Amino acid sequence: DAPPLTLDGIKDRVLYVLKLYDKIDPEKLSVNSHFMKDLGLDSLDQVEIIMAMEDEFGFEIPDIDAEKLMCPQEIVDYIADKKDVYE
Amino acid sequence: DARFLRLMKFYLMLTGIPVIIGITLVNIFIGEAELAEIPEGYIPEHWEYYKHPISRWIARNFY
Amino acid sequence: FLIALELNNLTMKLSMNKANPYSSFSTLLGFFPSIIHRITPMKSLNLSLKTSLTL
Amino acid sequence: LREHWVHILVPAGFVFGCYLDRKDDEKLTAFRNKSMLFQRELRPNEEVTWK
Amino acid sequence: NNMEYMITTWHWVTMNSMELKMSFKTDFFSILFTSVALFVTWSIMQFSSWYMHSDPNINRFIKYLTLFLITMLILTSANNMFQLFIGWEGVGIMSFLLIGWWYGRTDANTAALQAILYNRIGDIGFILAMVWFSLNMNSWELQQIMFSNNNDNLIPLMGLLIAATGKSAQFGLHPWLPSAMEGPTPVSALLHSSTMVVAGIFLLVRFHPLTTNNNFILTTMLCLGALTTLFTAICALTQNDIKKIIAFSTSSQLGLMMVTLGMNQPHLAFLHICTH
Amino acid sequence: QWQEDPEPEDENVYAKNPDFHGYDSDPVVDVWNMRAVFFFGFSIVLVFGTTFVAYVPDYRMQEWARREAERLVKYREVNGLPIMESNYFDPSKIQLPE
Amino acid sequence: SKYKPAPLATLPSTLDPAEYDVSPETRRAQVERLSIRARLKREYLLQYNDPKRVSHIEDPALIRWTYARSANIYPNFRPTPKNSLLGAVAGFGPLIFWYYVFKTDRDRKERLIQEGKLDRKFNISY
Amino acid sequence: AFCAPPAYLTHQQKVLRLYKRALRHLESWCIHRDKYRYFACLMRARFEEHKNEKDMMRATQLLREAEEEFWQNQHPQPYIFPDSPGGTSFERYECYKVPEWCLDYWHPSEKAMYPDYFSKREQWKKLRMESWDREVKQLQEETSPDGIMTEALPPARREGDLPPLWWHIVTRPRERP
Amino acid sequence: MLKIILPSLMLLPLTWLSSPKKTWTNVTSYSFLISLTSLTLLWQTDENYKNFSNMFSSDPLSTPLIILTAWLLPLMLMASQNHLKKDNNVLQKLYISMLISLQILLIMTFSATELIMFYILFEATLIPTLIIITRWGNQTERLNAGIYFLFYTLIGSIPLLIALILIQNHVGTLNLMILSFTTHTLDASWSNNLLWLACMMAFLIKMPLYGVHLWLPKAHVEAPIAGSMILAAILLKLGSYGMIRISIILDPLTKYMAYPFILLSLWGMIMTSSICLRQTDLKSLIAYSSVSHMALVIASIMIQTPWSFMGATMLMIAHGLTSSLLFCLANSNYERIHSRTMIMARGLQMVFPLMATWWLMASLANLALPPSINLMGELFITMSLFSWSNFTIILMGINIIITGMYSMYMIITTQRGKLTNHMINLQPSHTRELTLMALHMIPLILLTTSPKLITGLTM
Amino acid sequence: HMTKDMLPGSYPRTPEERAAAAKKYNMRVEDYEPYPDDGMGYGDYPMLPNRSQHERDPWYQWDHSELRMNWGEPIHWDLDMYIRNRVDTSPTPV
Amino acid sequence: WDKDVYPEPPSRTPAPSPQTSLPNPITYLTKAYDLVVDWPVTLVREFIERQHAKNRTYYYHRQYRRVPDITECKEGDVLCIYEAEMQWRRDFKVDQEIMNIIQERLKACQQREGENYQQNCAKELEQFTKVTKAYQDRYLDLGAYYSARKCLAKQKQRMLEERKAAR
Ligand SMILES: [Zn+2]
Repeated sequence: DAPPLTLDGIKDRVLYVLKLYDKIDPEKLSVNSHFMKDLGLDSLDQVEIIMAMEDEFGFEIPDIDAEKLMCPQEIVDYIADKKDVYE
Repeated sequence: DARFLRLMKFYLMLTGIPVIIGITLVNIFIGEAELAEIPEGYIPEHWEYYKHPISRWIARNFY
Repeated sequence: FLIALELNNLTMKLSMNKANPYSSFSTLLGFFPSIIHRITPMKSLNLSLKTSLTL
Repeated sequence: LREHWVHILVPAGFVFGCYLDRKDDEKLTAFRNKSMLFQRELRPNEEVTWK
Repeated sequence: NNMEYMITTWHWVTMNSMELKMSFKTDFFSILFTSVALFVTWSIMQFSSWYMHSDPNINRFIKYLTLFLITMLILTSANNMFQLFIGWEGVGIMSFLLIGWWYGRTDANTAALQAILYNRIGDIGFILAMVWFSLNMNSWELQQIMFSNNNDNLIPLMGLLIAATGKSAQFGLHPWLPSAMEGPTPVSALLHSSTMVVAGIFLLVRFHPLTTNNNFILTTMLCLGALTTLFTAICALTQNDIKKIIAFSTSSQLGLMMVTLGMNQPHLAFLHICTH
Repeated sequence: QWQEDPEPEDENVYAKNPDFHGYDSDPVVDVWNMRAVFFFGFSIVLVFGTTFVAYVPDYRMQEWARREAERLVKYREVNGLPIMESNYFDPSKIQLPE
Repeated sequence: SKYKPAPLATLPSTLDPAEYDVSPETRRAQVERLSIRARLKREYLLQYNDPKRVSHIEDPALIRWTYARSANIYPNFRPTPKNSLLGAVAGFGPLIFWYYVFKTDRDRKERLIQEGKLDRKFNISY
Repeated sequence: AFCAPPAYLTHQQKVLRLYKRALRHLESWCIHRDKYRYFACLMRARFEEHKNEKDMMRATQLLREAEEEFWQNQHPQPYIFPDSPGGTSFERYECYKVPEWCLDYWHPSEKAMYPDYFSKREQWKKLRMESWDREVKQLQEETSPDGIMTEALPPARREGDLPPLWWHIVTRPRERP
Repeated sequence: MLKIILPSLMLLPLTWLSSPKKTWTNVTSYSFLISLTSLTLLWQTDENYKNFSNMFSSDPLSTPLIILTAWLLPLMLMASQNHLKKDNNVLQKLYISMLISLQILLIMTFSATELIMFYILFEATLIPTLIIITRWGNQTERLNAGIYFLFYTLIGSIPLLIALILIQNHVGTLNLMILSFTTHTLDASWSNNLLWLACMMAFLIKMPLYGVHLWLPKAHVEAPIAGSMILAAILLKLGSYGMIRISIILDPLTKYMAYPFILLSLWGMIMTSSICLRQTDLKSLIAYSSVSHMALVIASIMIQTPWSFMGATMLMIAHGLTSSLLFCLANSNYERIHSRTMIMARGLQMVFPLMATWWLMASLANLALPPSINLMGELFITMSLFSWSNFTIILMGINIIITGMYSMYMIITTQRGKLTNHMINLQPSHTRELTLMALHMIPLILLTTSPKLITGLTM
Repeated sequence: HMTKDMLPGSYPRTPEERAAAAKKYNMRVEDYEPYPDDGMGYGDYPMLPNRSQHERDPWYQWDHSELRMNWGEPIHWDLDMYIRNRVDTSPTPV
Repeated sequence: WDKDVYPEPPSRTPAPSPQTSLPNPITYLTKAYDLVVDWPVTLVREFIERQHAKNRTYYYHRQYRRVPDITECKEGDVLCIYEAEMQWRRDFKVDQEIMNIIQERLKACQQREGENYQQNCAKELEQFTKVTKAYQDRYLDLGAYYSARKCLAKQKQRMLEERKAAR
């Protein structure tokens, strides 16, 4: 029923959520910006991020591949690749 | 799986309709017979004991 | 409904409430599915392959 | 027939089949009109009840 | 006028003493149910068009839904029980085809095999009742079976009770109707919700004239209907799946329907079937 | 190892003859081996056969017996005789032992 | 309480002590088994993803299974006890059970018919 | 599903994968969002402490008593997403995911329509056969030095080459046709 | 009945004389018509059995079969045009002739008045069958299977030979008509108790009983599709036809000499039905399905109540058609898959949409769906068995539940689930494959409309 | 195509045979634990853990997706039972 | 149908006695059915029967002369006994459709008299035992190889009893 996603609508939502996480500054979040080496978050906060995304887009990122959703972009192509968005 | 049916649904419908035209027109115009009493020495033939015309055209000609 | 309403409301009180012993027997369908669906299909097929078929 | 004679082989079998079939009837002709159930006097102009 | 009609449309086999024929009864149970069922069906097909929109095989899905209705109505209006059997087995097979609409999913396949297994255990009961009525009093036509009022009629009605418990998800083999929800939601509504499950309740109302004679079986189903009512209801309280909760409610309400049949109150049991 | 042939592959007869009907590789035999099989198979056995079998009259006398009963039941009831007397071979004919 | 694995409802991965085992050997097997599966994986993945192939990928691990299960049985049969005692209770046990179930019923029926009690009413068929 | 399974699991990935199973099984007991967002930041605390334990033995003794605390304090019916294994829509649409090597037996009539579709499909099949050699060779030239082999496959490493073994990750049945 | 037979013989000249390219169509087209002549025997306006001539007769029990025997030759020749299309043009004309002789012999055996004519023709059918199984059998084990099929039948056969020559001396003619209208009442001696076993055992062997049925699973496994169709549809039923005509004599002993077999069959029905539940080879599962559904028949030809007999006649004709249908579709999967394994090839409906409809209808015929002659048959045997002893429903009640399970499992793990990733790509369905099926089921639909024709001698 | 040596054989009596079979079955020689030798036919077929395909990681790309079994891995003797449809040995919260 | 072989009771119908101003939704419909469904059909049907009556043909009912019954038939004479096992196998059916009619005549008498079947319909059920006690006494124990010799024996085993019991 609902309209299909886009590679720039699956990117604005991913940045949106993260900009609402208090620890991640909302003005230094850039899609090519790593969660743990550039933004500062710890390991436990990666799980929490991914989980937000799993709840924003309604599906489960397999842990073995979720253990690596580091860049705030990998999340944007992985979500899209899993949902077949060729833009 | 579609070429098959156009051929199966066809060659059944090929010889099927002329039959259905045959059963209907015979059953309509010619009709099943009505039962009667053997008339004191008629000794009716084998075909005389069956109702449907089609089912006696055979009996008389072949059995 | 009255009793159900209250319990449902009590839920939102920042007071964690976990399952009582029965809640399990309630949520997993009385456990008839967990037990009678794993034993019968297991001891009915094991007997064919292992005993009636091969033996 | 351009080598289609083969076709007749089977049909022909039927004809000979029915012929041989009649032969047996001709042989098993006793009781023609002696079958108690069907014992009748020949109707006019009929020399055989069943042929 | 409150009048009934037995319609013998076509003869199928003389089979010597036991003639077999296709008969539709038009007693209060049959026509009241026929109207209620089609209204629900008319509702669901329109719902089906919206729900399965974008399914690549909408037409096949609608096709099976009406085939289900044809078997369900045949099960409803069946004079001789051989036709009742055609309906009893018939809805079972199309439920198998429709619970597992999305064959790819193994979960749907597991539920479909579940449903056939539970129904077949029920089928053994109907076959036993059929065979007892094929011997002793001799005809599968209801109009004659009812002349077996002053006989034992326990071997047979126990068979129909067994058939009802499987078809109507009583405490014994209660789980496949929860499992049946693996089907498309419209399928869940017309067959899991109304026509398929009430079939067990409908069969006993058809054979009640015989049921009133035997006190033993009346309390037997009063008892199991009662256990399923609470057993299913208590399970429903904690289930977190919306379709599952409604399905458990389908089973409980029928548990109440089983209870009224058990208390030998057939007419009201039928009244709940329609309102349910 | 002894000399023997290398496994023969099975051809995709549907690659050439894209209208393959499954009977033979060359196309015309194919067509003429289904145009004669659907015909002699369905068109004049399932149709002409069912027509003839349907019209077999009063098969095994069961069309005759539903009338003979009716006259016997007509005759027995009106004359007051039992509809199905309880001994068939008359007792008088039987010569019991002593 | 403590979860208690049964032959069914087995011990989960977590809650399993051996999972919590990091002995050199275990981490030597656990890495030596992936190799076998990686090796087999890279023997399926470049033969199934091979252009120019029409032949049937065989999955010989399934052919070793069927042969083991229907054509490698009798060549590995040795008649012991626990096998012939159990190989006679299964073939003749119920077959003798039902005989005294059917004989006794058929005999009860016959007696009753002989003495005149069985009703056999409205039974005009059999 | 995409990346390959590691042989053994580390300490971390076992701890950090409980933080998921735990928090996600806490949103099945605590349904309302507020209660959750509360009862959960209290969970992190539990993991937050005992974060810097350097005593491995201890750490693997907090983990082994965490996963037993959890097993006995888990929800029987958790919230598993609709399309994930164990879900409600798992593999539902798989009855429509035909495997794409089946459009090769289509009648020349069927493929007659849909014309440009097969014009692009024949290009891709040329891509696949044009590299199998450079691929398999790559897969091999870069083989392990008689060492542990994983299920990982190499990237391209040269222009024109296509990632080795790419015909079934690409050209795979669409998820929800 | 020499039109159902002489025209048949002439088929042999046509398979040989005809062109290599046109040999297949001449033979298949002509035997379709040979079946049409066979339909004339069905015209029985009266009860009297039609004694065509001294040696050849057709009564209600044989007529429903002679037509099936004539019907399958066309189908057998259509199901084996693929394999056997890789042969040298003289191996084909041998296979076609072998199939032709089977129904010539089988038509006569089912249409034979003298019981020893049955024996000579009865045991001759092994020659054509053993050649079909051994000569063209794909697996290494057909030499073995052939041995099993020849010895189990042969060791049973020589006792019947001694028994029938024995009754000829005791009564004075093996003519089924007379033997029926003459007083042959065995005297419950110890010897007669052996005669009865001698006559029934040979028939009980080819009708797989639980004790001696190992020959049938092994034979159908490696047998080519045409041989497996013949064994299931006509060959096994030769044993049933024999038990119906031979127990006219040996009238008193079977009252008490049957218990052993009846119990062997009903318990056998359960175990044979159950092992179908976990058997990896599809042809294996259909074969054990055939043993169980034939174990019901030996338990109705022994209870000997009118309903049993025609329950038997209904089921034998019906199961014959259904089994072939199952063996025929199993072959279509085998030829594309190239393996008999049930686990491989999952999801076919996704790729072969219609064959799956044929699979579904074949399975519903396999299990007892009600507007089918298959159910009427079991319903009747079930009734009589219940009459024999009310307890029988328990064992004939575990079989119905198991029969539903394996019949649907064949559909669930072969024709549903996710598609196999990339077996040799499965070429689409030929129209021959589909017709060969349609030809099996369209008659199953037509017969179910008027069950009276296949009801047996009893009714 | 399958050699007799690549197909099941008799109970591995000597330790070299127990290590030869483990190759045939693509297993680790220390994991091949032949089914007990009581002469019921098992032969050399490995006694693999009696765990159903239900708890095989449901995310990994199993070559044979639905059997959740890879290509080459020793199949379990009763895989007709512990398959994703028929039986479920899987841990239960209770 | 012969009103006498398939009887049928005379009809008694309460007369219309409407007590409501509203218009009956049934009477209106019928008035239509009778015009748009019956008249159209009625017209066709007649035209059928006149097409029939032009070339009216007739079919009789084979009457089988009665041959000698096994009771009187030489032993071993396959000719006579063959003609006499048929005469019985024939009456095994004529005596079976009779029982088919009582199966039927009753079924109707319990649809036509519901809630009274217990009583009004006892003209038949008395007959369904007067006919079943007979069919049971001449055709029941027999195997599937029913023959006149065996009915001759089933009877004569019991004619001892109606002679041993009596004595
Ligand atoms: Zn929509």
